[PDB]
Amino acid sequence: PDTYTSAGFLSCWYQTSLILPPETTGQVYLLSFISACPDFKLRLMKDTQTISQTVALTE
Amino acid sequence: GYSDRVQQITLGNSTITTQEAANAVVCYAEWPEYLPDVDASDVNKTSKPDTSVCRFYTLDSKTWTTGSKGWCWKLPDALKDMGVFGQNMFFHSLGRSGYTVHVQCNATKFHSGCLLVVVIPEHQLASHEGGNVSVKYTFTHPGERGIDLSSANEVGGPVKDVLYNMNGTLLGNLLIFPHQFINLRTNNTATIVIPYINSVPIDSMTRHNNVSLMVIPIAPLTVPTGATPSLPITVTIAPMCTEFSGIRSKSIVPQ
Amino acid sequence: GYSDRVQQITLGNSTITTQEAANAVVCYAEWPEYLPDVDASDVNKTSKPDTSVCRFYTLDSKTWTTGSKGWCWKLPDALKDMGVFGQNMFFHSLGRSGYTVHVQCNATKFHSGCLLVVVIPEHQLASHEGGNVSVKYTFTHPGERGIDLSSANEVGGPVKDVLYNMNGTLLGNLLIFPHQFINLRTNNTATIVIPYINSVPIDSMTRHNNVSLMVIPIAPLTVPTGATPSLPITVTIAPMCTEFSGIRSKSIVPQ
Amino acid sequence: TVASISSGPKHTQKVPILTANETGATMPVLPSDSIETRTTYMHFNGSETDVECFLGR
Amino acid sequence: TVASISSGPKHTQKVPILTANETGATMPVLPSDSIETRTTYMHFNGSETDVECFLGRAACVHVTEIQNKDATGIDNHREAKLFNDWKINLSSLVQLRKKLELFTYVRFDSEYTILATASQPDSANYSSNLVVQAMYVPPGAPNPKEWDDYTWQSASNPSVFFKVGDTSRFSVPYVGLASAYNCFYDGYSHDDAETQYGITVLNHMGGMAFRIVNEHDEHKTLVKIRVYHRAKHVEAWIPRAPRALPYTSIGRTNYPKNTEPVIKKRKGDIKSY
Amino acid sequence: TKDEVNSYLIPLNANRQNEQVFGTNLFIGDGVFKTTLLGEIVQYYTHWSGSLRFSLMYT
Amino acid sequence: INYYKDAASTSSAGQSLSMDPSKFTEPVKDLMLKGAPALN
Amino acid sequence: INYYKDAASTSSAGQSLSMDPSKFTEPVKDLMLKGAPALN
Ligand SMILES: Cc1cc(CCCCCCCOc2ccc(C3=N[C@@H](C)CO3)cc2)on1
Repeated sequence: PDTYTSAGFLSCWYQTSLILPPETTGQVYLLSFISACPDFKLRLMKDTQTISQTVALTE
Repeated sequence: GYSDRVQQITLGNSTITTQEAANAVVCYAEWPEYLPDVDASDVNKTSKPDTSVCRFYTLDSKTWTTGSKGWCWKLPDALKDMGVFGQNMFFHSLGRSGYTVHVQCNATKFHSGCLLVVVIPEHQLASHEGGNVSVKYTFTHPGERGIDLSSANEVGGPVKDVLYNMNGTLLGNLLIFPHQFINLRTNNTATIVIPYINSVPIDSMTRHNNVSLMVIPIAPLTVPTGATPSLPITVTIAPMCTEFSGIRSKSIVPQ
Repeated sequence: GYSDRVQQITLGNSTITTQEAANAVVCYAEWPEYLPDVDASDVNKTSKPDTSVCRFYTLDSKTWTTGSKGWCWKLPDALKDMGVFGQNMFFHSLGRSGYTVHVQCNATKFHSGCLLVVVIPEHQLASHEGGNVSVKYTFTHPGERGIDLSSANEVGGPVKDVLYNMNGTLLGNLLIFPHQFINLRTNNTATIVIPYINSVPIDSMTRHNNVSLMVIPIAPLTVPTGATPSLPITVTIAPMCTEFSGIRSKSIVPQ
Repeated sequence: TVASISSGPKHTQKVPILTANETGATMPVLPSDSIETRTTYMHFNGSETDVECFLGR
Repeated sequence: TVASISSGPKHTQKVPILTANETGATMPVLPSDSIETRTTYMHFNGSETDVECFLGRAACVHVTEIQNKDATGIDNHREAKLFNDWKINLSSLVQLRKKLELFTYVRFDSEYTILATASQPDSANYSSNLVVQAMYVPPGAPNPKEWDDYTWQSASNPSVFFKVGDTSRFSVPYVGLASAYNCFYDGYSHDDAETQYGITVLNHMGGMAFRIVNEHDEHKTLVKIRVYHRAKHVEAWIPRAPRALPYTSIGRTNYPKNTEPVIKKRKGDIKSY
Repeated sequence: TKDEVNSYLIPLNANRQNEQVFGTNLFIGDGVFKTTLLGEIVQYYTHWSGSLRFSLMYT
Repeated sequence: INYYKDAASTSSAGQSLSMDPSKFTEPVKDLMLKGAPALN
Repeated sequence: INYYKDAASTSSAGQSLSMDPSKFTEPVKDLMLKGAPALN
């Protein structure tokens, strides 16, 4: 997360509204995915904050 | 596997997809185009903001209920406040535009109801007072709110009687104007492309509206048993081929 | 009978005539041009309002008096409120522009005085506090008013010391930047054409100003005997080849 | 190499943005399928994401 | 190449020495426009004034220090200089800074040389031989907490190990996010009312971490790191006025208050020699 | 409050009009994005550029 | 001979031998000839 | 120039410059065309 370098926001709203058929009830869910377009570039490799350790593992 | 039924309209930085369309109407079989020189009069070069004005603005939603009489929006008024379209509008002396109108209303296979979506070129409204009472400015410039035909007569406002189209003609004959129906059982959207229609090559965008879009329930909404008795209707509209000319100080309009 | 001396610049719907010019400077010998694809990064089609934004805006006038220290305007800030240029500015995510700057000051053959008119690409100001005090936003975004180098230090504002260009360099060396003098005895206007200069192809128009225009009296104004001791200086500026991209909701900026 | 081609308004019966993810595919949708784009080039090869590079230090 | 051509008496209507400086030009006047000259050749190319040459020699950009000592009971390694760290930057020391800020945007590859020497200010039997390990910790990657964290594994982050007394040398491509590095930036990172002004926000380069790999001996050893930077493949745009007042901060243009007159006052008149 | 299959589900309510379904900023290296494969790889690099593809499947 | 694969690793660049002060010394819009009057 | 006899002793390999995501992004049995309906 850099400010200068920030990319925007993504939001989603009802355009009209969800309508369930009779005999049906409750919440429905959306699943959401993310992937990169063929457009994409990544550069300057470094270490991930996503993994660390405190002592060497053993068998 | 193309159906008349599924469609995508991409205009500017905005896209609409419908999976339950009923073709689309192009008024008088003509598609919006810019103003040719042979038809030009004002000597000013015009400004064509392109993608910053020719995108889709979704007006605030309406609620169709069993008592609804119908709603009416005027163009370019309805868009007088949308993004840069609106700014351009108040800032140039003259402007010209065509539009893509997409009216949306989805339900389920147990609902019934049918809306008429029609575009009327030069819809001069009538005063409910009769005689030669005029319809004040503000009343014919409702903005994005549009006019609600089931609202009460107001003073200086137009008549809101539906069997008479707000002008002394019968609802039944509105079908002579470019229009499309939304029949819950068939359809879920209506799309009409409006070419610029006027008796002058370019005009003022504030003193004269050149089309009213009208959505009118005709077969009443009927929801399945113990369903909520109402559906929202949404109108999204995109200026297309817009041109502005005679830039200056920025109009100040009543109210 | 063409002289270096008389000139006409017509841009959009506005024209300037000077009968006492001293040639014109084109920064770094390059004339403003649009953004080529080979240099492009953002995939968005850009908007080129053309004649509605590329016309001449005359900022409010200044008054040169014997005590004046000099004035400083930032671009695109100075124009943040001019007509549709400004609207476009607040409404798109990114924009890019070059300008024609025309500074005007006429007197008579008995007056003396000489102003330096200079354009500084990336003029990062200094805090008068020293150390690593920053210069708050509002202070570097004076708008059409510009900064008055003879006004008092304020808190969070920049230093206004002229022998140091507001940054730790000497007034005498400002001549390495595109500039032109207005010497009452010679000249009555200064005109500089500014091409877009940045390290990125397009940028934000609100978080970063890319040039400061500076008008600085160097040989003090000297009026004829019993003349009023002051002259007005007027600055008129026109965006040229402007492009906006990434349209949306409309930025909200401090103060 | 182009990173984006130029593309303008669309009003079709051919909708590349509606798909069925249940199929297991990730359909190759691009900016130009849903907004109007301008040409831009990649200027990049993806050199430093090669697995030889990733595991090679 | 001729440096001067031969030129003789003149009595013309064509006066190259009268100009109008108000125009902003510096008219290319030569000795031969106003005196009688003889031919002479240049004998010179201007080789050593090329910007590649001007910015191309190593300059000291940073001096830091770390020590090798028993970390037993140290609650804050960083604080004990058990491993210092440096917020990479190129304006902390001023000789090179004034040189770079003669330009607005600059683009170049860097060649770093790192010299490390040891000091043993208090009684030691000997000089130990320590290996330094300098890591590149770009922004977004775990930054070391103790002098022997998992971080130092540096499995994806370039690191060099060299001996104290020796020198390490490697070269990093131009890592800027834009097309050039901004030597100046009259902007903010966003339209915030209180965000910092300057380039501090733009020159986000991350930091570089040094440590000794050796465990501790009985005495303590001070290791002082000097980083040198040489620009190679230089490209510079838009010349600016040279820096006149002293510097106060990395990344702001600010000068000190009650500074002294920078122009030398004459000892005598305007008329004095 | 603890990782659950449920944080993959965006709920939808019948009959709401005009309202907002979800919101997020686009810091692909943090927040919602961070554990996704995209987020997870982006974190091995310092810089990214390119288009993202965000899709929603209705259930 | 480059011993290394990447371009950053090569030695210093070689003299521009470009040299054109006119963008700085004569950025005027209408060309000025030395010897002709400055202002006509 | 390799100075050594065995292949393991040579430096890093050189960029695949292979790149074909379709085994991962579109392993469907019947080909899907973008723009045509997903399910017919
Ligand atoms: C081991 C090991 C250690 C390293 C360090 C990698 C180098 C990263 C630094 C990148 C260059 O940093 C800068 C910072 C600032 C500027 C600059 N600031 C302005 C005044 C001008 O230039 C230029 C380069 O790599 N491997």
